[PDB]
Amino acid sequence: DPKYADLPGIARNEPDVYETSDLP
Amino acid sequence: AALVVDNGSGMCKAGFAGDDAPRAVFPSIVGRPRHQGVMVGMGQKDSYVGDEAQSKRGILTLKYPIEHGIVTNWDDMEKIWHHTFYNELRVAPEEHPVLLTEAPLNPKANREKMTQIMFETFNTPAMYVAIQAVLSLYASGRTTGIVMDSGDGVTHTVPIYEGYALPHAILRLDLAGRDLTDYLMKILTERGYSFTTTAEREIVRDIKEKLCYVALDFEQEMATAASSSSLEKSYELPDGQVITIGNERFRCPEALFQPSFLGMESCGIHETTFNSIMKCDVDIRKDLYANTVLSGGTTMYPGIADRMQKEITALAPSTMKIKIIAPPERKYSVWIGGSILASLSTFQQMWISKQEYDESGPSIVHRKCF
Amino acid sequence: IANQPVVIDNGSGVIKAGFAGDQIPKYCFPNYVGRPKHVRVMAGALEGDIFIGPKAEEHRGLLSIRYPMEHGIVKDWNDMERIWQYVYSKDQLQTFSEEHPVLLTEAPLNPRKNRERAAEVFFETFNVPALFISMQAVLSLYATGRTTGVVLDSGDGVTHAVPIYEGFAMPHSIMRIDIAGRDVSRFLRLYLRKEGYDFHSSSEFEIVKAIKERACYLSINPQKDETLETEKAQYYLPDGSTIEIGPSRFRAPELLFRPDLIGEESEGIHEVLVFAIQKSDMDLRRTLFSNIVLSGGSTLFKGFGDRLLSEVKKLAPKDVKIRISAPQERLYSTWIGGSILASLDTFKKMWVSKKEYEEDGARSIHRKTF
Amino acid sequence: IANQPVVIDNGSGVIKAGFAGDQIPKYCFPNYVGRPKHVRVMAGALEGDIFIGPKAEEHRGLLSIRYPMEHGIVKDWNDMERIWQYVYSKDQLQTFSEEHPVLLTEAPLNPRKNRERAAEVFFETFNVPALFISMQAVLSLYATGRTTGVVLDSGDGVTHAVPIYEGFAMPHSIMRIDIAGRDVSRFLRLYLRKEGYDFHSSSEFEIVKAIKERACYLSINPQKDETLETEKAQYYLPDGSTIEIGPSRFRAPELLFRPDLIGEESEGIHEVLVFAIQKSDMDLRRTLFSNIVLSGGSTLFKGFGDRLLSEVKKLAPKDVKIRISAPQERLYSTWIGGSILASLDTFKKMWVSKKEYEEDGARSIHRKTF
Amino acid sequence: RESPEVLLTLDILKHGKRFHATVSFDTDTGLKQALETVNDYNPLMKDFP
Ligand SMILES: Nc1ncnc2c1ncn2[C@@H]1O[C@H](COP(=O)(O)OP(=O)(O)OP(=O)(O)O)[C@@H](O)[C@H]1O
Ligand SMILES: Nc1ncnc2c1ncn2[C@@H]1O[C@H](COP(=O)(O)OP(=O)(O)O)[C@@H](O)[C@H]1O
Ligand SMILES: Nc1ncnc2c1ncn2[C@@H]1O[C@H](COP(=O)(O)OP(=O)(O)O)[C@@H](O)[C@H]1O
Repeated sequence: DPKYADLPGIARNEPDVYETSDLP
Repeated sequence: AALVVDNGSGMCKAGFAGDDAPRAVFPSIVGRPRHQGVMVGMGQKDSYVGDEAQSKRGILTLKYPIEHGIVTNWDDMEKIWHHTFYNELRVAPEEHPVLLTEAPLNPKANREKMTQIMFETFNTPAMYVAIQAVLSLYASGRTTGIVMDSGDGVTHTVPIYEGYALPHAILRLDLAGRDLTDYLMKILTERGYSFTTTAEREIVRDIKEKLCYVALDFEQEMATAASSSSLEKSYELPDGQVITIGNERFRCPEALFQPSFLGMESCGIHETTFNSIMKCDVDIRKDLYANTVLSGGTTMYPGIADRMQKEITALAPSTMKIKIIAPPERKYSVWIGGSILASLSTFQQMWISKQEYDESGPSIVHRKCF
Repeated sequence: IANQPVVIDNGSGVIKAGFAGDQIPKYCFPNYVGRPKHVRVMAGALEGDIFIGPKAEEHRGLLSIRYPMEHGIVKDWNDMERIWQYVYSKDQLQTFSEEHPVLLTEAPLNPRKNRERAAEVFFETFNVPALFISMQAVLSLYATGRTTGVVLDSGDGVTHAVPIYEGFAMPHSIMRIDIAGRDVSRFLRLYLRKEGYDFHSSSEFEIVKAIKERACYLSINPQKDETLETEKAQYYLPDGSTIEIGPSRFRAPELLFRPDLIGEESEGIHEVLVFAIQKSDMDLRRTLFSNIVLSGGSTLFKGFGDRLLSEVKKLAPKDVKIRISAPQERLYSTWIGGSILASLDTFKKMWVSKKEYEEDGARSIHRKTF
Repeated sequence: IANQPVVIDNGSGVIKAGFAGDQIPKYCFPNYVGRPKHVRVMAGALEGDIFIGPKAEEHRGLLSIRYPMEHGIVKDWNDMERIWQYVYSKDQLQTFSEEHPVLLTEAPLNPRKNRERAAEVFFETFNVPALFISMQAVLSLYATGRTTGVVLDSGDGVTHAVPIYEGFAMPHSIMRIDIAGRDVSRFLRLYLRKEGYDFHSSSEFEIVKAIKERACYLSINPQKDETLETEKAQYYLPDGSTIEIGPSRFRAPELLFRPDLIGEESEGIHEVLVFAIQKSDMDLRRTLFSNIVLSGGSTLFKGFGDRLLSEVKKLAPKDVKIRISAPQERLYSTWIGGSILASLDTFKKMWVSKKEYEEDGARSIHRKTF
Repeated sequence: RESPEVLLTLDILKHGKRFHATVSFDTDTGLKQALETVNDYNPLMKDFP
C-alpha cells in the first residue's frame, strides 16, 4: 500500500506477535 | 547617483552605478623622480603618479604607496586621489556618496583615518567602503561561496554561506605576485642581468605576466627542459637584449604552492584554502567544493586551476565533487560588483553621512562600514 | 461538516497532524528550537529565523536547535505557538484556530499547569472551538482493534506503560519511567569521544541521532558476544569519514535495560511491566499475559522484541502467551486512532467546548479528561 | 632499592617528571620538539637537529617548534620518542628505563589507542620493570589530603573539572572541554592582527607566550570596563620594541566564558562546574562549596577567582561558603603528590607487570586502570 | 505566483548574470499593495452585515 510507501517504513521480514516454546 | 571607485595597491579603478567598464584604470603607485642638486629650467610636477610617472619612467621611481594594506603616506595617497578625480572625472566629491574598498587585518585606525580625511578633504554627502570578496561573489551570483584574493600584495580565503560567514573561517595571508616579482628579478639577476631601479620591476612584472604559465611537476618539466631547451623561449626587451627562459616562466608561480622558495614557515595556497574549508560544517564544505570560486588579479595564469583542483582532489575524498568557478575577469569584477551594489536602492538607503562623524565620531565606522 | 477536527499527534521529539478519518498524517516533522548564528552582508538569505523544513534541515550550520520538551514537558510554549502558527502555514494548514475542533495527543501524569497553559494558548492566542487531549493508549487499542491491554511505549527520552482493561479506572496500576534514546545518542557521542570523536553542536548531535537510529541493534548475548570479535564496519560522514560499528550500537542500547550504568537506579522496561502485572489482579493476569500491547517508535531496533521475550521468559512464570502489538507504524497508529476517534458521534460530548473555557475551563478540563 | 620509581609529570603545557621522596623539582622543560632551520658548511656549529633546552630557548630563529601533542594527545609518537630520549639523557635521566619503575600522569577521557601506543614504546622499546599512569587530578588530591574534590584546571589546551569524594568516581559527573592557553596565545595574536603585528613564527610564538605570561591581569566587570577609554602604556619587548598595554589582555580570558566570540559553543567553566554540582546530591553540594580546588597554572591572574566567585553568586543560591589559599606551587603540586604516591607501600600493586603486558597488554591495563 | 518551479526558473534566469529580473518582479508585482488595500477594506467592505 502507499501507506507504507509515503512513510519511512513498517516491519521488515518480522511479524508482530510471537510465541513461546511448545509446552511452557 | 553614486561614485564607484575600486581600489588596489596597483590597480585602482572608478566609474559609477550601472557602468560596466571602469572609467579610471591606472597603476596606483607613487612615482618619485631623481631630484638632483644642480639647476634646471621650465620645471615639472613634484612627483608624477602612476601613468604620469610611467610616461617619464626614466626618472620617475614608482615606489609603493601601500604595503599589503600598509599605506605609507596618506598625503601622497590623497594626491593620487585628487588628481585621479580631477584627471578622470573632474567632478567634485559633494555630488554623490563615494564607494571604496578595503580588506581585513587592517588596524581600525587606518579605516577611521581614511574616512575621516574623506570627509575632511572632500566633504562628500555620504560614503561607503567594503570588502572586495563581497563584490566578487556578489558579481558571481552566489550567497554561498569560497573565493580567494590574489592581488598585487594580498591573499585571502573567504567562505560564505547564504551571505553568512565567519571571521574565524575566513583566512588570510597578505602575500602576492609582488614577492614573485622580487624573486623573479633576483633570479634573473643571477642569470646575469642588471636590475636596479623600479623600471626593472616594471619590465619584469610585465614579462612575468607574459610568461607565468602553470605546468604540473617541475621535476619532469625540468628534466624535459634540460633535455630539450626548446621550451626556453626568447624575448627581446625594449632594449636590444633578448633573454631565454623556460623553467623560470612557470616555476616562478610555484612559490605560491611552496613557501620553500622563500622559506616563509608557511603553507601552500591549496592546503591553506583547505584549512579554511576545514573550519566549517561537513555539509557546507561539500558546497565549497561545489562553490570553488576564484578571484584575484594574480590568478590570470593558465593551469593553476587544474593544479589546485588536483591538490584538493588528493586532499578531499573522491565523493567531494570539485566544481571550480574560474572567471578570467575577476580583476575588474570587483569594481563591477561595486556598481551593481550601487544599483540596489536599499543599500543606497544605508549610508555614512556627515553628521555621523560630526557627532558620532568614528565608532560608526566600526559598526557601519561593515 | 467542513469544520473537521484536527488530530495532532505529539511526541517528545516527533509530531504529526491531520484531520478526522484521514489515514496518513500529511504533516510529520520534529520538535525543536532554532535561530541563526552568523552575519550576512549581502542580502538574499532566508528570514523568519525559526525554520521548519528542508531549509531547517539544510541550514543546520546556522540555527541553534534546542528542545523545550524536557521529557516532553515543554518550557518554550511561546516558541511552540510560533511552531503552531507554522502548523497553520500557507502550505501547512491555512485554517484558523476558530475553525476546527482539535484533538491532542498526550503523555500522562503531568502537572495540571501543563494543560492550563495549553488551554490558555488554544483558547486565548489560538481560540479553538473544541479542544481535547487524551491518552494515546486508547487510540492505540483503537488502531489495533483490541480493547484491553498493557500499552507500553517509548518516545525519545520518555517511556511508559498503561495496563488497563477497556479504559477502566486503574491509576494505581500504571507505570512510567521517562528515559530513552536522546541520552543514548549523547552516550554514543560519549563513546565517540572515548575513541576520539568529539561533537557538540545541535546539528552535529542530530547527525549523531541519525547515526544511532540508522545504525543500532541488540546482541542477545552481552557477555558472550562481547567475548567474540565485532566488525566495526564504517559508515561515512557527509565528507566521508570513519564511522565504525564498535561495541556501541548494541552495548549502548542495553543501558535501557541496565539503567544503573548511566548512574541512576531504575528498573528496566521488563521489570517495570512486571511490576505493572503485579499492580494488576490475579483474576485478570492471565489475560494480561496475553495482553502485550507494545508500541514506541524508539523500540524499532534489531534484537529487540524476541530478546525482550527471552527477558520475559526469565521473568514471567510458566504458561505465558506472547501476543505483541508490533508494526513499525505504532506512532502513526496513535494519530490514526485519534483520527477515527475524532470521526465519532459521542465525540462531541467527549471534547471541551470553547464556552466552557469562557466560563471556567481548568477544573472542567480536568473533569472531562477524567 | 636503587631503582627509584620514575615519576613522569606530562601535562599539556607544563611538562615535567620526577622520583619518589625527592620532593623538590628535578628538571623543568617545555612541551615541544626543536627542528633546525637553516644551513651552512662552515665549522664551529652544533649538529643533531633535535635540539631541546638552552640552545632551543636560545636559538629560536634557528629551530622550529613542533607540537605533536594536541590537547594532551600526541600524533607523531616518534617525536615523543625523541623527547623521551632527551629524558633518557644522562644529563637528564642518568639511568635506564629498564632499571627503574615508572609512574606517569595523564588527563582522563583520552582514547585508549594513545595509551596502547605509549605502552608499546614503554615496554617494547624499553623493557621498563614497572609502570602505571593515572589522572593528574588524583595526584593533586593526594597532594592535598581532602578525600573530596572537584578538580578544576587547565594546562595550555584543556579545561577540566573532576568531582569526587573519597575516590568515588562518578564519570557522568566529571566533565572536560579541550581549551586553554594555546588559544590564549592565538587570541593574543588575534588582537595583534587587529593592530597589525604578525607574529607567526615558532620564535614569534614564544614571544607571544612571553607576552601571555607577562602582560596579563583581569577585571571583574566585562563591559563596564570594556566600553571605557584605555591608557595602553607601552612595554619594552625582548627585541627593543615597546608596545601598548591593551585592554585585550584581560579581554582574552573572557573568551573562555564566551567562546561564541571565537565561534565554538561551550557553556562556561564555572557553569559546567555547577552542572557537576547539580549532578551531585544536596548534602554533598554543601561540601562542594566547602571543597573548592585551586588547580591549573593558567589561572594566575589578578582578581581571577573574584570574578569567578561573582559568577557563583549569580548562579548558586545562598549559604555558600567558599574560601582562599596562599598557594605555593599550584603546578608542581600534582607531581609532588604523585611523588609521595610513588613513595608508598601498597603502591606496588598499582603498576603493570611487564610480563603481563607481554601476555595480554593494553586491554588488561584498561580494565585494571580506571 | 508561489509556484516554486516558476520562481526556480526565475532564479536560473537571474543567475545567468542578468539579475535585473527583480526589478519587474517587484515593481509590477504590487500584489501585496492591493492585498493590504483590500485588508484596509476588510473591516468595512468585507464582513459587511
Ligand atoms: N592580466 C594579468 N595577467 C597576469 N597577472 C596579472 C594581470 N593583471 C594583474 N596581474 C597580477 O595582479 C597584480 C596586480 O594587481 P591586481 O591587478 O591584482 O590589482 P590590485 O592592485 O592587486 O588590487 P588589490 O591591490 O585591491 O588586490 C600583479 O601581481 C600581477 O602579477
Ligand atoms: N530507525 C529507528 N529505529 C528506532 N527508533 C527510531 C528510528 N528512527 C527514529 N527513531 C525514534 O523513534 C521515536 C518515535 O517515537 P515517538 O513516541 O514518536 O517519539 P517522540 O515521543 O519523541 O515523538 C523518535 O523519537 C525517534 O527518535
Ligand atoms: N601566569 C600565567 N598566565 C597564564 N598562563 C600560565 C601562567 N603560568 C602558567 N600558565 C600556563 O598554565 C599551564 C599550567 O597548567 P597545568 O595545571 O600545569 O597543566 P599542564 O601541566 O598540562 O600545563 C601551562 O600550560 C602554562 O602555560
